[PDB]
Amino acid sequence: VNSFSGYLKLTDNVYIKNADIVEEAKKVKPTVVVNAANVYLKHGGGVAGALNKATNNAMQVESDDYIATNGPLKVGGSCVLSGHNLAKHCLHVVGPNVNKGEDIQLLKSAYENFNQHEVLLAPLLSAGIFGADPIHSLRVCVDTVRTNVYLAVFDKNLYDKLVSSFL
Ligand SMILES: OC[C@@H]1C[C@@H]2CCC[C@@H]2N1c1ncnc2[nH]ccc12
Repeated sequence: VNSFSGYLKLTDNVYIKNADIVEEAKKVKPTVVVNAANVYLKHGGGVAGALNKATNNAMQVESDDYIATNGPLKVGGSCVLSGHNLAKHCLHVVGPNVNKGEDIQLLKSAYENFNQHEVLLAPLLSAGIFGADPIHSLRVCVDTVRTNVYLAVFDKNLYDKLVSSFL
């Protein structure tokens, strides 16, 4: 039993809700919140910019130190950093950016990072400003993640479409 509320169950291990991941994180304070990061951990907009804003830029400060030490992430890769006032931890995951010419096959690799955590609050990777199809992304999530994932879908129209076409 966990403190997530109002989610639809999609499969044995995937749950979805029409919600802003930032608001879900503030309310639930989960163990792991996923960020839809880029390789530079430059949290400008979308999921990342909104999460970072909610941390009063502490996420960006921590991220800049991480990059100065370790260099950029790989597309498809991740790192675990603090969750600040939103969660215990933040799993920064880089999906491929199709508007950069990056291979959509790396989306499966991106979701594989979720399997290192028993329970996560997450967005749909590569959706939004990353340019990918959110229905394809939801299917990759369902077919890749085996741990318990609670998906927050920001756009109501998209949520309705994902749920109705899922079977
Ligand atoms: O797939 C990520 C979706 C696509 C949307 C268009 C751009 C970013 C948006 N995303 C969000 N998803 C969940 N919570 C969110 N809070 C703020 C943004 C946001």
